Amino acid sequence: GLFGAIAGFIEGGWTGMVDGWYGYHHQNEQGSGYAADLKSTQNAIDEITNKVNSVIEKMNTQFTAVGKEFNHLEKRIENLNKKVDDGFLDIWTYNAELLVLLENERTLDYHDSNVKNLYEKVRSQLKNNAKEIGNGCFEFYHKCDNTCMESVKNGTYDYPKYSEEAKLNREEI
Amino acid sequence: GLFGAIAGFIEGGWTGMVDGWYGYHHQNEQGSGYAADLKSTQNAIDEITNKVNSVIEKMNTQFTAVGKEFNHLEKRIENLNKKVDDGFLDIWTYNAELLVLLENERTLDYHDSNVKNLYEKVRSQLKNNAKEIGNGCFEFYHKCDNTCMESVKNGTYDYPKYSEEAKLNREEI
Amino acid sequence: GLFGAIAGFIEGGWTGMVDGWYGYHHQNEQGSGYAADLKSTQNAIDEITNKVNSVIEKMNTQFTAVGKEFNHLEKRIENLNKKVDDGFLDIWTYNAELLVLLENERTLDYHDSNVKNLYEKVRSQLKNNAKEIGNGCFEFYHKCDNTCMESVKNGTYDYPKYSEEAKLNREEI
Amino acid sequence: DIVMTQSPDSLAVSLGERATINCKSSQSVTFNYKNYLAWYQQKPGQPPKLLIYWASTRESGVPDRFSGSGSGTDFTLTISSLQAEDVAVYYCQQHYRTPPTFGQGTKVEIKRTVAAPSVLLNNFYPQSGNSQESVTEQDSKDSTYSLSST
Amino acid sequence: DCNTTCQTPKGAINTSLPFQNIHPITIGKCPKYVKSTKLRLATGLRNIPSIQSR
Amino acid sequence: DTLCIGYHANNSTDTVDTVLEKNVTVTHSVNLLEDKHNGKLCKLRGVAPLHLGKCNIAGWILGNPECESLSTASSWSYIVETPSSDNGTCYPGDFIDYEELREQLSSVS
Amino acid sequence: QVQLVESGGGVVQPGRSLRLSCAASGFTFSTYAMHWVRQAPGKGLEWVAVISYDANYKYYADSVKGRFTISRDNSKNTLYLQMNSLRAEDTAVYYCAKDSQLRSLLYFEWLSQGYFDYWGQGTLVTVSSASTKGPSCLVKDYFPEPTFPAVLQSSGLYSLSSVVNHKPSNTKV
Amino acid sequence: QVQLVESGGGVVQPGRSLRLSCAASGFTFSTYAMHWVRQAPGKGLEWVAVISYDANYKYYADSVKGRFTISRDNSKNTLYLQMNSLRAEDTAVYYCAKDSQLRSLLYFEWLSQGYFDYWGQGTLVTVSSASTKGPSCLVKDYFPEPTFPAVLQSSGLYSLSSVVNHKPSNTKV
Amino acid sequence: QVQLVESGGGVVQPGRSLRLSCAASGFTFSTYAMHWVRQAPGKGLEWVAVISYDANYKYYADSVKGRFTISRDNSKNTLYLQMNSLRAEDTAVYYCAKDSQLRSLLYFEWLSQGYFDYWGQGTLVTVSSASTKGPSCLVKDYFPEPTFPAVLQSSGLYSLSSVVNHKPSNTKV
Ligand SMILES: *[C@@H]1O[C@H](CO)[C@@H](O[C@@H]2O[C@H](CO)[C@@H](O)[C@H](O)[C@H]2NC(C)=O)[C@H](O)[C@H]1NC(C)=O
Ligand SMILES: *C1O[C@H](CO)[C@@H](O)[C@H](O)[C@H]1NC(C)=O
Repeated sequence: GLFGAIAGFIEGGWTGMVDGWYGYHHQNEQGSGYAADLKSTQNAIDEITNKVNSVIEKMNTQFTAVGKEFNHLEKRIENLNKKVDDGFLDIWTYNAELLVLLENERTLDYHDSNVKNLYEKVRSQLKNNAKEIGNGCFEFYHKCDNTCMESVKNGTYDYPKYSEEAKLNREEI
Repeated sequence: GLFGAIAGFIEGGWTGMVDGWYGYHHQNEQGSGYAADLKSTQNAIDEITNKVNSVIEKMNTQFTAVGKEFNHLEKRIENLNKKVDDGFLDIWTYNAELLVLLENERTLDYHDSNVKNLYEKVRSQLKNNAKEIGNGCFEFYHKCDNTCMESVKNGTYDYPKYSEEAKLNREEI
Repeated sequence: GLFGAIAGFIEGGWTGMVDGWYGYHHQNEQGSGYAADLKSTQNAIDEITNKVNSVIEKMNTQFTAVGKEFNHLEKRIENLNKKVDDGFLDIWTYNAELLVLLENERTLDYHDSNVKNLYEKVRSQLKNNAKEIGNGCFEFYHKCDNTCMESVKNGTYDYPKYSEEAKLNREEI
Repeated sequence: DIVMTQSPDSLAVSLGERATINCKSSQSVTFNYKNYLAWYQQKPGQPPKLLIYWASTRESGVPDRFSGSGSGTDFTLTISSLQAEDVAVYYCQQHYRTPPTFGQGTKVEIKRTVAAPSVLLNNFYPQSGNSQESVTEQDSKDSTYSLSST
Repeated sequence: DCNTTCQTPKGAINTSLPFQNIHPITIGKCPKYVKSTKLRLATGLRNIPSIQSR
Repeated sequence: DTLCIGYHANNSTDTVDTVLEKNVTVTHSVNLLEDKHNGKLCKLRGVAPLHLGKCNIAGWILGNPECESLSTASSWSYIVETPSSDNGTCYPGDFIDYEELREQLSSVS
Repeated sequence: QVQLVESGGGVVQPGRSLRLSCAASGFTFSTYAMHWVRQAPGKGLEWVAVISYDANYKYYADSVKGRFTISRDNSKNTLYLQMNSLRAEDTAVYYCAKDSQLRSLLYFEWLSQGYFDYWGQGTLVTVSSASTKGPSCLVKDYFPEPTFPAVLQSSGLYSLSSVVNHKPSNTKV
Repeated sequence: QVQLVESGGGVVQPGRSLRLSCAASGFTFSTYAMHWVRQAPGKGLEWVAVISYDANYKYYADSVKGRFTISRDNSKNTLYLQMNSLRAEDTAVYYCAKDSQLRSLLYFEWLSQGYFDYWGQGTLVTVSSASTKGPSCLVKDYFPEPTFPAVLQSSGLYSLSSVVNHKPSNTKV
Repeated sequence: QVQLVESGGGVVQPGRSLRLSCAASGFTFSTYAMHWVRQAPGKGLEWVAVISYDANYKYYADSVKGRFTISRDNSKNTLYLQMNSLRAEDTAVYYCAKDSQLRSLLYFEWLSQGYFDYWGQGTLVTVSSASTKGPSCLVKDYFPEPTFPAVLQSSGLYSLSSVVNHKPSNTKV
């Protein structure tokens, strides 16, 4: 079906990229392939493990023994006790819910924010050498063997090098 | 007056664009006009309607009958009951406030985040064909009738086509 | 050590830029120098001062006198009173913690979001005139005295002007 | 204004046969995996009851014979264990945009074998501007029509 | 013969999680009682193997 | 010649609710909510509860003929009585401050 | 459970006015959009108007824009249609209906509605300059409705067969 | 309500030192920035120093940088100015003043202050090598102040008309 | 405090199977990853397998992939290793160990582990076709172990010096 254009440029996921969360894919004169950015993947796993633990471990816990007995003649108290309980129920239920809700919100943005940072890092290297074409795919104006490629992903991309060649293909038919 | 440069590139709003939240405007050889991105507008409305409902419906509600009578001789209890109430007041007031505060925060970023996604989608299509000039306005290096225009907004923009022409205007006086 | 590539493009801070939070640095034919974006710095200070005050002042405060005496024979009550207290402790502790946690989260993104907005504003001015090279540094394809420079930071940068010159250096050795 | 056209206008099925009612639409009424499209069932003389919503979802308490299909621009209600307490007009309705529009409807005649009328023309199946005709609906047993024509 | 940290009239529960909907009456060092039915906390990405029939 | 940046998908069908969207399917998650219990009355601390079976606390403590065989431990951490524990004060009358006594024999070492 | 009753239907001379009511039972009226639907005698179903839950959004079919005013009173749990300057084209049976969507934000004329979950038994409105005459075994020349389905002749009265007791004009044949 | 009292003013030989106090009443002292302002006899108003609420930020007028030390004690609700090596140019009346802004973060020397909502009755400080002599009907050659506004002659003493009882040097004419 | 006991070690014919247990005490077992480590007699330390706290992630050393199945039971606070089709290369002493990291998310085969904070006293597993014969002052031709460190001869039995009482085969010299 149709979809707002405000929806993340990279439309689909990759059952293909099994090794990690974020990562790349290449089509060059040597074959296809996927690749997981381990260092970023570990990073995010470290952070999320922390949010999970925070949400869990930050919660205090006194030894409590809820529960009280009264008789047919201490009903006012019993109702005071009732509301202290219902009172706490309505509180925790509400915070337990909005907490997971809002934290689930932020966590799926983290991830979004995270790939968009990867795609940024790349479009910043491959200045003119490449065409940005959508769903976060760059096409090359120049051959790009498994050096060039393990290189763009190494953060170590040579721009002058392949620039000369690419200069001419931003011309031809 | 003056203003931090960290403030959203698109400075003003459009009383002009009445049909929706986010949208476009065009000046070409045929007239002016505004246009609302309905699909994105519906999307955001769907999401926000949900946040509104979440904040509201997630709140539990036992049948309670706050209120207790005591006599001149059960004043300790009456004060216990007093603090259970004041206790709950101070809690809800605080969460009712920070909730709306922080949720209002995030909601106006959502919207910001949302147009910036629209402007991204566009600057990614009109690669060289256009000059990015501020307040989120692109100028064309080539004629752009109501086809070209309903097209950039259709996500379906032809880059090779108008490229040849534009190539020369990134040259002339 | 190593680090995920999802980590902010601008790696380090500047003990050098003492005047404010966000800002610039220049190397040109006249000397080095740092410069603080005061208007943005004041802006953010205004906002953060507000979050700080919100978190503090939004908190209600009834005159309360916690504390109750009972005797060897009103122990059920004393335990009701005990749990009302422990109850409130576990609540505030949890919210006091997740509040600072999540608010600390958002505040360091604000700042991140804020410089990235500065770097955006700039890469949008210096279109072709400059090379984007990482850690948020642009190099010039043309001389850039203290006019040109106080100018890119004034939001008032002349693109046609220095463009002609730069056109040729995106050519030479 | 999106336009919900549907084929065919009437349809005949012998108490037990299938029953597939098509439903095209001016344009796609599918947004974020959801299919903004319901079917409503109006028994001659009654308010319409909701039947299937979100393209394919039995409501309230609706008999299993009923089955909804489709995406984007073309849909299809499907009756199956065609009982006869279920002869009525079928409306597809889009609600992806306001104004929400409807189909013109499909009437549902329990196909039997031809049975010439009785002269008033009692029970069949299936002078210029002086006359005017007044047929009927099929009785809950006959499967034929007591028409009229002044 | 088992040990617990949190007893309830219905049975024992674990305490390695913050919330719990087994029972309001509790003895021990217990999870907070909530009237919620799920409290799934996303850790990973949005699963989008297909953009089909969207 | 192409390079794409993308992300993970898997066969997981765990959903999760965002403040903006209900039932969002994720590759990963963690329930925060103990929804399941073990149906036994376990040793609270290292120490067991004190079970009374047929007699309620009143019977047990006074010495109701029926509550006789009750292996009273040198200690316990909570008291379990049945909904059937009706065997209390056999001879009629009022047990005074009976509930203060219960919430005071409730745990002893 | 859910119950919706319409009223105030009947026969009016063209150009004149009418006000339909619809009492609701069995659900929280003050949190749903509400619609009016009509069905010309023998023709299809025409959506006519929607009023948002808070009542600050009213939207109408092109064909009643200007002349119909939809409204509500959550206090009484009823919905109104106030028709003005009625044409005969307006003759129809009027169904009061419920939107499926809780708290839909109808910020815009075109956004989507839920579906129509519950309907009214419907009340018919006949617009006609004909006067409410008698039933005048054959039964001819009455008005309005109420054995075959009649056939509104040109005169402006209804007629049929049957092989008599009129409600409007009290009679008995 | 609000009350601010200054003290410790008087006459000192140039090069020497002075410590002004200012007790505050009527508001929460420990949450506001505080300023010292001065006014040369007959001249304008000179801002002199600001100390932030927590007291880890002190900022001074160029013209007292080095020699004045502003400070506070929230425990006693008082504000101090400790002037050192006083010039005559320092002779002035010293107004203790309150910043309007709650909890202002004075992270930077230049950021903005609130306004000056409440002022002290002010205490005058005379720097002069002249000695505190008698009043010596005309009244000439006294020091310091205290009928016309006197005119500090060159000798270093004050004089005027009136058509006598000196406070400093006890006298009576 | 912390305590870890391993069991179920011993002598098995190659190709056959073995199941090691490890009871844990002194910490919250159900919130830590757990490892099995081994040490060939006289050789180094070989990491062998890790099972995540929830138990939905099990990872193995290349050299046991396929044949070993790690598992747990939080109910009993014990950890198991179930070895299958054992080679002699598998003969070793098996250490049960604790991951330092609370609730580590082992979403991926390669991500990092904590360190190994607490170890088991270790249990030895001898794989050998030799049969459990007697001790047969010199002590030669027994099996298995148990004065010098013996030297597994080629026959498949152990021998040494000392300047007798075998546990397996009950004897007394
Ligand atoms: C989220 O998904 C679940 C389905 O797994 C929906 O909850 C159940 O839906 C089915 C079909 O109506 C019912 O049989 C269950 O009884 C529902 N659970 C209950 C009792 O609420 C749920 O409706 C979905 N949410 C949305 C808005 O799509
Ligand atoms: C819990 O029970 C086990 C098994 O009976 C026992 O070994 C252990 O000592 C008990 N734990 C505590 C907390 O004493």
